[PDB]
Amino acid sequence: QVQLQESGPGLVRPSQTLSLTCTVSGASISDVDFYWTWFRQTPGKGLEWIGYTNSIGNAFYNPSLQSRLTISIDTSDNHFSLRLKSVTAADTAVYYCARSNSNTWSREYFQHWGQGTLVTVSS
Amino acid sequence: AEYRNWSKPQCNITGFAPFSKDNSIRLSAGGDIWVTREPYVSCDPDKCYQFALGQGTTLNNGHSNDTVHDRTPYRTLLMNELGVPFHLGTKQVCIAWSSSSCHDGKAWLHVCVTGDDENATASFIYNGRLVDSIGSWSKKILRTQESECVCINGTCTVVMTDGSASGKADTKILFIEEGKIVHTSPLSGSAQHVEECSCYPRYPGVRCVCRDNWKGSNRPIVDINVKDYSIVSSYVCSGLVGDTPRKNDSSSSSHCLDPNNEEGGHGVKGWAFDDGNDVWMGRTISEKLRSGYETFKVIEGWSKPNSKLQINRQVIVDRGNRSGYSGIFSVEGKSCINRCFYVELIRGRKQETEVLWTSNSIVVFCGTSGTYGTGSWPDGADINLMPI
Amino acid sequence: SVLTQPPSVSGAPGQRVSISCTGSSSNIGAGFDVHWYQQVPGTAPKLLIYGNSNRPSGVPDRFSASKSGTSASLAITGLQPEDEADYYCQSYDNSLSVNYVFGTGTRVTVL
Ligand SMILES: *[C@@H]1O[C@H](CO)[C@@H](O[C@@H]2O[C@H](CO)[C@@H](O[C@@H]3O[C@H](CO)[C@@H](O)[C@H](O[C@H]4O[C@H](CO)[C@@H](O)[C@H](O)[C@@H]4O[C@H]4O[C@H](CO)[C@@H](O)[C@H](O)[C@@H]4O)[C@@H]3O)[C@H](O)[C@H]2NC(C)=O)[C@H](O)[C@H]1NC(C)=O
Ligand SMILES: *[C@@H]1O[C@H](CO)[C@@H](O)[C@H](O)[C@H]1NC(C)=O
Ligand SMILES: *[C@@H]1O[C@H](CO)[C@@H](O)[C@H](O)[C@H]1NC(C)=O
Ligand SMILES: *[C@@H]1O[C@H](CO)[C@@H](O)[C@H](O)[C@H]1NC(C)=O
Repeated sequence: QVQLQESGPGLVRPSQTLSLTCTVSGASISDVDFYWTWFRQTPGKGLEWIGYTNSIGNAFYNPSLQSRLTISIDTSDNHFSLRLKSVTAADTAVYYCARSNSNTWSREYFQHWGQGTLVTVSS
Repeated sequence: AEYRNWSKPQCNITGFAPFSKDNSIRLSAGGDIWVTREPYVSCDPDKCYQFALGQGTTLNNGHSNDTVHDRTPYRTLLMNELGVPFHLGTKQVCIAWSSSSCHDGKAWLHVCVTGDDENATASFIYNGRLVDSIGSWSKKILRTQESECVCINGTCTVVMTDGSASGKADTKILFIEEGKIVHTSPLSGSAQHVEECSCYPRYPGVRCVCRDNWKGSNRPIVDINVKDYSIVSSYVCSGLVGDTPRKNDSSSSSHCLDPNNEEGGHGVKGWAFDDGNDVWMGRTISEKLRSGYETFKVIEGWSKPNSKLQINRQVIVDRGNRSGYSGIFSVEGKSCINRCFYVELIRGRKQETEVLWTSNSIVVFCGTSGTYGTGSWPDGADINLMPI
Repeated sequence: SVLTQPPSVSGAPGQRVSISCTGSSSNIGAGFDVHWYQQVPGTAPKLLIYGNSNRPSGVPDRFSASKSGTSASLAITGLQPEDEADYYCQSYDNSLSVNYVFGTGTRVTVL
């Protein structure tokens, strides 16, 4: 079974670079048939899709945040990472790493999720 | 054989190295070379091929006179291996004044549009035989990518436009399996005019940086998923727009979702591809005309709107030499997909009135992860030594 | 953009409730599949329905989904305890690029 484990700093200063890593166990991320997804849930709102990627590196990002993030892959260490630039008070949320069902776009549902890491942007 | 999957990561690109050059116009002055326009390059799993819409005549011919017309019944799609000039032994694979060819790893597929302007026929020729055909759904000039299409796992996607070249046109993405049209998805997204797309495989999707002939000097992007047949579209985020005519580098703009409405009344066929978050894009050096050609990387040019921070600029054709349609094609390497591009070097009418013909020669550059030098590779033909 | 849902939907044990997701032209109304996620607060979301009704595995038969036009509904028949969570409708949005829009989040409070 696919197991996802988010790991990253819990506190990032404003205008710094948020960097999270999701370690995958029980499955290989080097097979390009799934999208390795990142989500975030701000406390006052619902879930927000952050970005896509597969083992090949063809990533899709949320148009709202597209100017900032960079979702990377690492087929050797078997993990994928998220890198948000110039974080602010809107970037504090619980960040979930998930895997899509397949490599489609319109027919995508995210069955396997991580545990969720609270990333706080403050001073 | 086996179907091309394009399931390799994009190759590391630090720039583009010279790959091929046909010297078609130079050889035309003493040989029997086809009059050609709108060329493109597509590769087998083994070798790469040139393609061009021949004008039904050679240069040293009386019929080469007035060869600037885009659509004639005598236009055919020429085909030979890359480097071999379009001589009299060239194979005309179909009748077409608009074309697109991809190799799915098993056989060649040619999408050929011919016929009347208002009642054009698009013939789909797979494995050397006609398999399907469609008519003009808008009763205007039905056209296609004029470049290589992309087949992923045997499903080839071609972008077909039909309608006004200066207004709202109906663009449909056709999904073709062994020559048979298995799906036809209308263009969806924020791109308002899509024409002459430079498509490249971005597995599991296909990314097409097209030409906006209506309002935008920024090239529209068409993302096509070959699995669910879903289309999304936007515009290239870089503030260095790659479509001529355009404003100068200081005043140009792009915001990833709307045409910039800056000298967008016309356009040229061009290419762009994303190196992660950066964009590798080629454009003519001259803002107003198709004179010269340069390629560069814009840092964060695929994600950050109005990004003008460019690097790794290469002068493909010097400023004082004519260029034309550019486009992209992909080569499957040992472990990584290499992005290569070509530049059409148009010579003759209407810019050069010394001769009566309009023809071109191609120059091809392949992306490299190593180092490179400089240089300019124009057509090099002296128009005064050429037959009138 | 996001899809809209009622802020809260209550229901006694035994009876049934409905959660109404409302889409748009580049949304549920474009024929894209609607997926429903159940998230107990403080924990990770759990996929409940895909294909607008395809309860994957280990999901009680209480939950049912139906899509119509630009709207989708999640029906919980039974309102048993342990169904007190936030339910989000997810759908594909293609107005700008590859995007996935979630519902505002309905809080099912079993009185
Ligand atoms: C765009 O292209 C499409 C596809 O090519 C065109 O659709 C085709 O259009 C043609 C022409 O109309 C049509 O062929 C006709 O079919 C009719 C029956 O469906 C036939 O009756 C007709 O034959 C008569 O007309 C011919 C001239 O067109 C004559 O040469 C022929 O001898 C016949 O003439 C006799 O009969 C008529 C009527 O009885 C009589 O008045 C005459 O005096 C004479 O006695 C044609 O065969 C195709 O069937 C269409 N195909 C499809 C798939 O639709 C479309 O028209 C094009 N549009 C434009 C704007 O260019
Ligand atoms: C070339 O074509 C034009 C128009 O088609 C014609 O007027 C002319 O006589 C032709 N020949 C030459 C030598 O220009
Ligand atoms: C390619 O298509 C075939 C059916 O034609 C399918 O069985 C196979 O899974 C596809 N391959 C991939 C990688 O999607
Ligand atoms: C290019 O931008 C505008 C075009 O209208 C012009 O005013 C300007 O002088 C040109 N050059 C530069 C360097 O901006």
